Amino acid sequence: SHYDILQAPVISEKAYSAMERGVYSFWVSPKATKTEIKDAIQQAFGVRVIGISTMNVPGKRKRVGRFIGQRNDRKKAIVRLAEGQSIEALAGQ
Amino acid sequence: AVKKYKPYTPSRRQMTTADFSGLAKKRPEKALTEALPKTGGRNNRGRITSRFIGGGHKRLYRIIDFKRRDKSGVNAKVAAIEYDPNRSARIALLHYADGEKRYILAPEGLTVGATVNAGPEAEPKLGNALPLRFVPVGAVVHALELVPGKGAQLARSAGTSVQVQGKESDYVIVRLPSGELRRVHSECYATIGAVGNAEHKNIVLGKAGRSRWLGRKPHQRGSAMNPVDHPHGGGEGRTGAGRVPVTPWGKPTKGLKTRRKRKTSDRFLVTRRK
Amino acid sequence: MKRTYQPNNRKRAKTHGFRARMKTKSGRNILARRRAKGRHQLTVSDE
RNA sequence: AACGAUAAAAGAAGUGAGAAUCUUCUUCGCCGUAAGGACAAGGGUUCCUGGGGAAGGGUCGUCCGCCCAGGGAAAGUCGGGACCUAAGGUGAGGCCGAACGGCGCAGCCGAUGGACAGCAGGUCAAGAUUCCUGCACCGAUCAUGUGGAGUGAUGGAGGGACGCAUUACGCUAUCCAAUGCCAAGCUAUGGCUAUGCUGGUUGGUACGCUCAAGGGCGAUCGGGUCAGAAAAUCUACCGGUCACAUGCCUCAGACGUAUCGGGAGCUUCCUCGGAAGCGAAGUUGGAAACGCGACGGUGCCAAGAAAAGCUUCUAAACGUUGAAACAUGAUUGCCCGUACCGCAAACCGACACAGGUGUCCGAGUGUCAAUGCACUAAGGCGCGCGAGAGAACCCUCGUUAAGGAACUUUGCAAUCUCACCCCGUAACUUCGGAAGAAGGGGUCCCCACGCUUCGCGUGGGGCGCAGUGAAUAGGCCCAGGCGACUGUUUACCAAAAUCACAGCACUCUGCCAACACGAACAGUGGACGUAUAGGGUGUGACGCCUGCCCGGUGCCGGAA
RNA sequence: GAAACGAUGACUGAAUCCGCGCGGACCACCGCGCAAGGCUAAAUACUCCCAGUGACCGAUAGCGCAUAGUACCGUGAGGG
Ligand SMILES: [Mg+2]
Ligand SMILES: [Mg+2]
Ligand SMILES: [Mg+2]
Ligand SMILES: [Mg+2]
Ligand SMILES: [Mg+2]
Ligand SMILES: [Mg+2]
Ligand SMILES: [Mg+2]
Ligand SMILES: [Mg+2]
Ligand SMILES: [Mg+2]
Ligand SMILES: [Mg+2]
Ligand SMILES: [Mg+2]
Ligand SMILES: [Mg+2]
Ligand SMILES: [Mg+2]
Ligand SMILES: [Mg+2]
Ligand SMILES: [Mg+2]
Ligand SMILES: [Mg+2]
Ligand SMILES: [Mg+2]
Ligand SMILES: [Mg+2]
Ligand SMILES: [Mg+2]
Ligand SMILES: [Mg+2]
Ligand SMILES: [Mg+2]
Ligand SMILES: [Mg+2]
Ligand SMILES: [Mg+2]
Ligand SMILES: [Mg+2]
Ligand SMILES: [Mg+2]
Ligand SMILES: [Mg+2]
Ligand SMILES: [Mg+2]
Ligand SMILES: [Mg+2]
Ligand SMILES: [Mg+2]
Ligand SMILES: [Mg+2]
Ligand SMILES: [Mg+2]
Ligand SMILES: [Mg+2]
Ligand SMILES: [Mg+2]
Ligand SMILES: [Mg+2]
Ligand SMILES: [Mg+2]
Ligand SMILES: [Mg+2]
Ligand SMILES: [Mg+2]
Ligand SMILES: [Mg+2]
Ligand SMILES: [Mg+2]
Ligand SMILES: [Mg+2]
Ligand SMILES: [Mg+2]
Ligand SMILES: [Mg+2]
Ligand SMILES: [Mg+2]
Ligand SMILES: [Mg+2]
Ligand SMILES: [Mg+2]
Ligand SMILES: [Mg+2]
Ligand SMILES: [Mg+2]
Ligand SMILES: [Mg+2]
Ligand SMILES: [Mg+2]
Ligand SMILES: [Mg+2]
Ligand SMILES: [Mg+2]
Repeated sequence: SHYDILQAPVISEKAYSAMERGVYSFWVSPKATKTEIKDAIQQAFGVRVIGISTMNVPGKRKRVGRFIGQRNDRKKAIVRLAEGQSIEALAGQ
Repeated sequence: AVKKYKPYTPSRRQMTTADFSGLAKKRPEKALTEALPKTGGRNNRGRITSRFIGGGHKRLYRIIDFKRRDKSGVNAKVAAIEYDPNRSARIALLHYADGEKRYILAPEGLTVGATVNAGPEAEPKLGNALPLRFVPVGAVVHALELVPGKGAQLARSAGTSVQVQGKESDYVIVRLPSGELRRVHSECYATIGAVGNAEHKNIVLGKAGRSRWLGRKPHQRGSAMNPVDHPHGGGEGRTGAGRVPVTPWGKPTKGLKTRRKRKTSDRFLVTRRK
Repeated sequence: MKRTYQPNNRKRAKTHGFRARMKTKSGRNILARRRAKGRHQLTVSDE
């Protein structure tokens, strides 16, 4: 359902700085429509979104011993809200 | 009659070009230009069939009607005489009081601004479209069809004439540009006059190029080829056949008749072409 | 000098592709024959 | 043997277990229509950060395009799709065929093309017409008002809609000049003490009676059924009518004003050197596009896509107290593509390979011009062995007494010639040419004078061996053979006298044409062509011409 | 072949009970047979898979693999 769509938050110098300007960044399910993501974030956080952007991200191909393989392809979503609305569980961070 | 050229490049002496000064400078009708792609002489299985075709200027088709029975009775006027690339003949535009615009082959002499009338009741003057029987004997005519309403299949290239030898059964005895005598149903339409351009036979190509501009790839002498390639191939020099002159496929050329021996049309040919 | 193999994604897919191979009995016959050999690479679209 | 182009290196300093190879500094050298910059195709994390050093690197590595980890890629407006059609591929029905199958109208797929709303800036260690700032735009849905009767399709018409060469007028990008403007500081080594030197010198938006070349232009009435299946204020005919010079319309760009940026640098703090803050000027003169005004002008023959969106008209329809249309406001904004290499060490070449790879951009000085040549800016690089030696011999070059083809199969090779201006120029000819034939002169600096300027002419003067002072840069002729000519060919030993060629001839072919590909009474090429056309064969510009033999053979014709 | 018999592509085409078809040209006789209408398990074949066995192999042998149709080569089929 809703909660299924949001795999994880993005953790990195970039993303923190973004939330410090009130802009948050989530690892999403690769098939997700932007509207689906928008709605999902709203329900999960009771926050009105004014802007989204997304990006499909090919997973790094790495090797373990003789075994060459690919990590899961992902999708990154960046959202910016109105009203300087924040999200607590990820703001203190 | 023809344009000539001073010899300022070697292949510019012999060269000549047609006289266009009598062609009303017009783009063809938007409602009458069709798209004509080329073919290498390749057919829907992709193989060369017609041999030595390719290149040449891009061409649009200009729809013509030959069977004028659509507009029989009513008459039009000559709007212009334009250039058509895919025909030896110049063509001309028709404006009917009816309101429709049409394209018909443009006969020798027929000037812009003239009016012309199709349908059984029409004078023996240049351009009218008459059934054959209504045509006075010995007349000079072209655009003859072989079946009433099927459309003009005879006398179409520049400067060609059909001269009605005269009536007979249901049919009319007809003289073909080849010198052949044929029987044609008198119900078949026709259009009064010689075909036009006519000086077309005299133009000189001049430079290899010209062939290419007319989409004609160079034509290969068998004698140059190899045994593997063609009957006349091989030998240790310039060689003279070494057998009867023969096509790529082996059937004799030079003299061998080819028209199918048993055929329906035969009892409509009164004299062989000669 | 210019060499034989000159990469083209659309070429390769349209030529050695799965849809391509399935479009004909002989290509179907490749597919089956390959499956049988236990190839990881059934077909070019597997790359 | 070799360490993969002879573009080149030197010192200091740092680091480190270890340094000719890594980092920094100072120089030196090499590319600069490129060896710089930006796309596409392809590749696939190679990008950034931090670490590593077995192997990969033709040495060495502390380094790397290698190994490990973590980060990094953001779109209503760019490209693709939710739009369009081309070749082509498909294709219910339908046409053929032992089978699998081959065709095939409409429809459909199909970009390399049509269509289509966003610009200026800023900044991560790594993204940017995507994010942030600043101000626009587009469709869609709704609300409030202007509503106050039409809306107009799956069919019609208009339109989209197209070539090559050349060229007039105006402008921009952009580059040059200067005792224009602005900012900084200095006096070198004999002089300069600024009139020297260095650097910078306007991008978007809005408005404006300012300027403005160029470019686009019929209106309406009526008639004709028969044309557009039908309809029809639409279209096409026919007829009538409307003050030719033009005005009607547009405004590339310019100027102005305002405003948003940017801007040489200045400052401050500081952590193998970055962070923020601040901000001057905006001139005059000149050059100038393949870009824009533009769907311009002229000339030519080989005669130069389609469909949708768009505009217009009815059919049907539901309406006609809510029909289009407008204005403001709100709302909304899908999918995939964006990192990096991308003339190359990241693509194709088994390699970090002297090869190959499509498009755009591609500054200055000098030079008749230039994308040529030399040097150079920005930018990029010194090509991942090094050091000494200074023999034979080998390669690539410089010069060479006297002679000058005596060499040799052959002047093979190498030299001579070399640009621009003026003078001058043969046989021969198809009167175009041969022709840059041949040959001779000139070329630099100063000064005055004249003229149409960047310049040139004239005169006089000056210096050297020499003045296209270096680089780019024809040796010529006489006479044959072959082919007329431009062209074409054996990827990787032959470029020619081969092929093709315009011209010529023979012949076949009357159109379901001959001819050709075919499982085939399918379909297709020929050709949406029609004997001034089409196939096949030979000859090969042009000129003068093209003889004798029909027994054999082959073709056409004959018939007891 | 003296070529019966079945089998169809083309043309043509009879009797139904004293009738019809065969018996290796063809005739008589003597024998065997009821075409042109349909289904039918069982014994037989094979071995991807499963189990047992072996004067079969034990790491160049045995399957190509002590596992992999992988690495690698090729545009591809395919090889490996
Ligand atoms: Mg995206
Ligand atoms: Mg890795
Ligand atoms: Mg010929
Ligand atoms: Mg030969
Ligand atoms: Mg033969
Ligand atoms: Mg021969
Ligand atoms: Mg050595
Ligand atoms: Mg090297
Ligand atoms: Mg060296
Ligand atoms: Mg130390
Ligand atoms: Mg080095
Ligand atoms: Mg230092
Ligand atoms: Mg480059
Ligand atoms: Mg990618
Ligand atoms: Mg090493
Ligand atoms: Mg260390
Ligand atoms: Mg790196
Ligand atoms: Mg935006
Ligand atoms: Mg098909
Ligand atoms: Mg495209
Ligand atoms: Mg656009
Ligand atoms: Mg688009
Ligand atoms: Mg101009
Ligand atoms: Mg300018
Ligand atoms: Mg000065
Ligand atoms: Mg001094
Ligand atoms: Mg369509
Ligand atoms: Mg990029
Ligand atoms: Mg190689
Ligand atoms: Mg190297
Ligand atoms: Mg290379
Ligand atoms: Mg330039
Ligand atoms: Mg230059
Ligand atoms: Mg150069
Ligand atoms: Mg530099
Ligand atoms: Mg580089
Ligand atoms: Mg000498
Ligand atoms: Mg000498
Ligand atoms: Mg001699
Ligand atoms: Mg030589
Ligand atoms: Mg002369
Ligand atoms: Mg000379
Ligand atoms: Mg002297
Ligand atoms: Mg001199
Ligand atoms: Mg030279
Ligand atoms: Mg030649
Ligand atoms: Mg040549
Ligand atoms: Mg060769
Ligand atoms: Mg050669
Ligand atoms: Mg029988
Ligand atoms: Mg062992």
